[PDB]
Amino acid sequence: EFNKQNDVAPSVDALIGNTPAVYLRNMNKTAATIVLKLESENPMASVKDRLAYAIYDKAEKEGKIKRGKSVIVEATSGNTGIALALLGAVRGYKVIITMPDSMSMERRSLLRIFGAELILTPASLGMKGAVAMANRIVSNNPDAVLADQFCTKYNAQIHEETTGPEIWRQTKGHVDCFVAGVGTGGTLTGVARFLKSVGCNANIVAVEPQESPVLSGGRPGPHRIQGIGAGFVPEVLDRELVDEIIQVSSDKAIETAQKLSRMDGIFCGFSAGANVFAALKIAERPEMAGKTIVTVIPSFGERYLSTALYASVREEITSLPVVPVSE
Amino acid sequence: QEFNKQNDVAPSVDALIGNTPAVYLRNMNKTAATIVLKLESENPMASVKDRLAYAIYDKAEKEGKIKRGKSVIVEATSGNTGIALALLGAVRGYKVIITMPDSMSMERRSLLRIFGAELILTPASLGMKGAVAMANRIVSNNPDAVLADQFCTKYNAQIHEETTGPEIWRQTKGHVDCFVAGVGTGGTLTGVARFLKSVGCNANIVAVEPQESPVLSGGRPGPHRIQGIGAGFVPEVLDRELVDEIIQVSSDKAIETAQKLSRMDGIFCGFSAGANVFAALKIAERPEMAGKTIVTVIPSFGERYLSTALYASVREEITSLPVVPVSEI
Ligand SMILES: *Cc1c(COP(=O)(O)O)cnc(C)c1O
Ligand SMILES: *Cc1c(COP(=O)(O)O)cnc(C)c1O
Ligand SMILES: [Cl-]
Repeated sequence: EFNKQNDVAPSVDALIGNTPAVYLRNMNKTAATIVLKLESENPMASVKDRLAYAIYDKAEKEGKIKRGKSVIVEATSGNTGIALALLGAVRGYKVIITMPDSMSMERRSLLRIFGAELILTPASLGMKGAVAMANRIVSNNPDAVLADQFCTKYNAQIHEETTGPEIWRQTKGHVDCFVAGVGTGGTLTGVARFLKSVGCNANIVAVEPQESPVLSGGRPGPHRIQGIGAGFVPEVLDRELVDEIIQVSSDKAIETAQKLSRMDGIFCGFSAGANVFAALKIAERPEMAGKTIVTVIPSFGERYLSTALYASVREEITSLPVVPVSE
Repeated sequence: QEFNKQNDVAPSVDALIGNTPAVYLRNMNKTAATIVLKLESENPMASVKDRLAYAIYDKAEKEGKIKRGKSVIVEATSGNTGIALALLGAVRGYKVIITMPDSMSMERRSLLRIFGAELILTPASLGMKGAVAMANRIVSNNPDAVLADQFCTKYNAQIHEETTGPEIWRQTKGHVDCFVAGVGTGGTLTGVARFLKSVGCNANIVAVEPQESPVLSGGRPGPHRIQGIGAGFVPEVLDRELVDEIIQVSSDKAIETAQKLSRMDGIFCGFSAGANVFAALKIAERPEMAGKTIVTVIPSFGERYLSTALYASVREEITSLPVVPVSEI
């Protein structure tokens, strides 16, 4: 009996989740239906808003942190720190985020606009170095807690309680396959568990980068698909629930993102491109005719505008004429 | 089963426009008034203008004034109206041409091209008067071109009287003592106002303009930093007879307010939201507004304004920053 279109929210943390879903319209010329769950429509434009919500809300409820006193600490060069910052501002906690020096001014402003404290580590050390400084500050201060996004039990829990039930209602009980990229793995896992709760046997599909195919027989590498494919198996990912793995090149991911905008009005990030690519691969399978596939759009595209994802679109806008003496 | 975003699957992105959330302003409000913020920032391309694009396309199609694949939508705009018109072009299968001056950033031109809009750069020297003239030129050359016409169109206020107004009425359960909003085209103000008079609500209707360009108060058009409002003239769309009062807000008071909205309430938004909230808070201090409900609009999400004046001060802090030394393991 909280409805965002019908009611006034008490505060912005109440606007987390209950995200829309949209049929994939033009790009789908298969006989499968594809539902896109738009996590991009969360308040700070990331699925990670659900995770920050869970950490703060569940830690508070298990007496494990308190307003004014607690200090939330994380090493994150992505959206999790934005979301932690956001909920810090709303709920009255000091937040410290640790990240490599290579991060853009846009991604550091996003933290500091919410009052978070930054502490930067040298680029060559990367994320192992940030992880390092995070643990250092956490055990030095009696008031610090590490969020612990990759190992926390709050991660899959929140998706089993929110994202799952929502998709189930939104599709009215028709989900024949659920496809999602694995970052922390909480989205895939949390949703899968919900579907097993209600006796739905939808095929569960993980999506990984080709340039880092860790959930298969493959070694960690670099890839440009921000938010998924972290170079290991997360503790949070329940592997037994996963029926199938689909690898996507960065290139097939960027193509797909760019078409999503041009063809369907769905402005999103790299991970979204991968997920939809995977969805559409699955939809072309002959046994999937008349079935429903659900995937996730995890982030809105605006954060990724000055990145490889829209490099080709930035080619075409320079290479354009001014005009001079016409009126 | 009218459309509910939380419980339904939209047929396409245009069906997700409108039905935006509302949130009470909590920490920044040191008054005895309640302040409701209508979050137009939560539209699909993150501004209020998505409602206007929807209206133009949807009403023009229904009056036979345009046809898919045939008709070409044209507008001169260096702001969010262009993004919305682009978006709906992509979704509904129309060609869009946007004219703007050459001074526009690669970020703001990407946002258009990503939807396959056509761009036409006019010279920065001539600014917007120059873009406006090109747009009219293209429209008179091409029998299938249509000017979106954001400042003059009947569609603009209509959509706010049919959607924005009714939504606010349901969300506030009929408690609206004042509606305050910045005037770009004037359609949000006017459309909501008309709706409130339709249901017999006599809320005080408040326009907000930039202090440095106080045209609705008889000052002269001037420069200001408050993207979205203060066009430098009175739009035909604006019904001034419905407006009870005008409040001016400095660019600087608009920036401070937007920065606090983030820091203090988690509401990440642009300059015009800053202005609106500031104005709402000025009204809320009035003694006669004690225990009354003031509604305003957050028109756009903040991420588009990250490399602008709005967050310049915050970008100071993050560039002059320590790394830490040889001191990890
Ligand atoms: C976190 C993240 C995901 C993956 O979701 P998990 O909860 O980690 O499975 C996908 N892409 C982006 C953009 C992310 O921010
Ligand atoms: C256009 C717009 C407004 C003004 O709304 P109107 O309905 O056009 O008066 C305010 N701020 C921003 C950012 C907008 O894009
Ligand atoms: Cl006053």
